[PDB]
Amino acid sequence: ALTSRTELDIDPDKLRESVVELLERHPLVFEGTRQLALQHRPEATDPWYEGCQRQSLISSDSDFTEVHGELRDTYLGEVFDRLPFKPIRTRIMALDPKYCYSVHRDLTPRYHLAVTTSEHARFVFIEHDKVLHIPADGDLYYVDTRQLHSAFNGGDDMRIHIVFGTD
Amino acid sequence: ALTSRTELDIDPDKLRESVVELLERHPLVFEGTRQLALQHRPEATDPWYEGCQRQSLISSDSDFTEVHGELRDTYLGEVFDRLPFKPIRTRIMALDPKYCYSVHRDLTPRYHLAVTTSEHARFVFIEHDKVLHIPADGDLYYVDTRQLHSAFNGGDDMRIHIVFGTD
Amino acid sequence: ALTSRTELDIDPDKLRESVVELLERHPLVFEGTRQLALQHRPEATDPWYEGCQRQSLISSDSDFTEVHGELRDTYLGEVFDRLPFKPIRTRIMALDPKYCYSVHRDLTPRYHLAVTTSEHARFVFIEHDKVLHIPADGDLYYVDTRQLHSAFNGGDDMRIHIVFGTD
Amino acid sequence: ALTSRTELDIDPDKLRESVVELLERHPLVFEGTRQLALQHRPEATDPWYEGCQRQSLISSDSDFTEVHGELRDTYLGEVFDRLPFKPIRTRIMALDPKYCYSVHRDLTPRYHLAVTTSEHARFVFIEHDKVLHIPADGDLYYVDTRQLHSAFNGGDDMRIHIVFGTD
Ligand SMILES: N[C@H](C(=O)O)[C@@H](O)CNCC(=O)O
Ligand SMILES: N[C@H](C(=O)O)[C@@H](O)CNCC(=O)O
Ligand SMILES: [Fe+3]
Ligand SMILES: [Fe+3]
Ligand SMILES: [Fe+3]
Ligand SMILES: [Fe+3]
Ligand SMILES: [Fe+3]
Ligand SMILES: [Fe+3]
Ligand SMILES: [Fe+3]
Repeated sequence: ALTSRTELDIDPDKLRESVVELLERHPLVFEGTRQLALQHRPEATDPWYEGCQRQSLISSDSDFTEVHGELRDTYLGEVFDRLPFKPIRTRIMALDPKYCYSVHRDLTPRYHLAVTTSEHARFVFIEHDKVLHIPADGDLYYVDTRQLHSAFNGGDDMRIHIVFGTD
Repeated sequence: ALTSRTELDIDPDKLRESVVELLERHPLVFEGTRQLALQHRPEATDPWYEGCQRQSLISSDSDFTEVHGELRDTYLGEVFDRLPFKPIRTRIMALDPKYCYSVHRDLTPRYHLAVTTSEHARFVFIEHDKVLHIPADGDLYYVDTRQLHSAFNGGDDMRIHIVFGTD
Repeated sequence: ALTSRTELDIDPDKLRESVVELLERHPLVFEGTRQLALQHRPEATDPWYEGCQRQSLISSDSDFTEVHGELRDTYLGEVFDRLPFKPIRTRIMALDPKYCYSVHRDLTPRYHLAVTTSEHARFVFIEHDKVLHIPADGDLYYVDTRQLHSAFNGGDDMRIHIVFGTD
Repeated sequence: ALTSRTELDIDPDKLRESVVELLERHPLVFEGTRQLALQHRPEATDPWYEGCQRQSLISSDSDFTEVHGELRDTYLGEVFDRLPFKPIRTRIMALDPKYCYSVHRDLTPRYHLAVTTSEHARFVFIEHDKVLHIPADGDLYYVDTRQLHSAFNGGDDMRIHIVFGTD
């Protein structure tokens, strides 16, 4: 299936406030898809950004295993507590307003927790001819981005997701 | 009808060439969706751009009936001649690379002729759950943009369309 | 070693309040060592007490795997989140005032988190000739109760521990 | 000295027998630590129990100098005779099964003669980190209960000692 839902019963309003407060202390980097690493490699010197990556030469997600300690008593830490799997290279992934991806396939699927979104933010699966929206409802959505797809955000606000790798 | 094609026997490469020449002496305006009016109101004093103004300034597309004189002797001239309907408020509409717009409805459907495009440029119809690609094949694609839709260009070049209105 | 410490940085005061409030809704059973099960077997009909056990005929801990759902947004749930292992048959184990055990050996060691205690509550290792006190400091203490031992509580208040099995 | 033994050639079984007979006509009082005074103050009107009163009522153990008359012709009589010191405030002190008392200090050290006991009955010295067992072997065990200590009986029977004070 392109998408599947895992109920976490996270409170989206408390989740949002927690993410917003974290970003004031650790701001997103890049443009287009702005990022913040939530997991770092052991003894990381740059724990908040090393995991962030855009370039075409993809790296391996295996070493990005440690959830930042300062998440431990935030509501955002509670999201990690309820996951049904061991996440890797978890990142905040925020699509800029009026921004979209090339039509392409990723090497690995990922789980998405939408923190902030709108009706203007969608995944477009080209061969499946399916348009998909991830609601900020506190639940976890597996999205098979190995399928030929793009994503776009036609809104004026950033579309903020938390994106988890697995294994 | 949601979309339809009218074979119309236009040479994509001549078109692209005439479009590119026209724009060197009449540049697109705006960011995101860049525009140029190909028709004006009778007696307009800004005929190349009045028709590009935002909707809140334009009562009716029907007022822009006059194809610029200096198109008479160009390949665009015969484009206008081949049309099976009468055109109004025709514009060049270019989507910037990595750009998309909100999910919305237009007042009237539109006829699209793609000048330059790529596999990363699509229309999305939200309630119909259809993804559409308009190829630069010299034919005329009707798009019922009254339906809830967005368009996006995930490529690195602008996606240049000529967009015709009608009754 | 008889004992070893794992820092959880749990706040003992918040831990205590949380345990006290839970016990008003789900009271301890038995006398001497009063108990409450914090993990139940899948689809348990008696989730709060089935795991509690005293009789000489010990049972296996393997099926008691599910932390009660209503712990999920208590501070007590945070204790389970920070554990460095998968606990089984976790119980609140409260020694009554003026109460002590026979001198004996258990089949398996356990981890102890002291919630409420005093200087009057000790483990006595008979062959090691060691007297040991588990402080209510928010950390986790492995105690090798396979060693010949007793425990006693000479205070006037209950000595409340959370006791985790492992694997 | 923390503990010492004085061989004293007393028959454990006769002792147990004389103790058990004495108690059928002079029962222990209290719960937890059950007691009977073997010595009284000269002219006491409650000679079997005045010496069992709590500390806040007893100025000095030295006042209870008189071994009850009716012990003269019993095996307990010769017990008193074998003593290498002069006894005062001698009592039978029995720990209830599964009972212990607080960790504390007594005013004066004491001489213990175990009548009935088990491997589940011990003294614990907290700062010295020693566990002591007093066997019912007919010998006299000095215990410096001025040291921070508790005692406990993890068995199913009472632990009966005879406890002698001295100067
Ligand atoms: N990791 C990127 C993303 O999910 O945002 C990648 O898969 C796609 N980048 C597409 C582009 O360069 O338009
Ligand atoms: N599970 C019991 C406990 O840890 O409390 C057991 O190991 C000992 N029971 C001793 C007794 O019956 O005194
Ligand atoms: Fe991608
Ligand atoms: Fe479809
Ligand atoms: Fe539109
Ligand atoms: Fe948590
Ligand atoms: Fe035990
Ligand atoms: Fe020792
Ligand atoms: Fe004492």
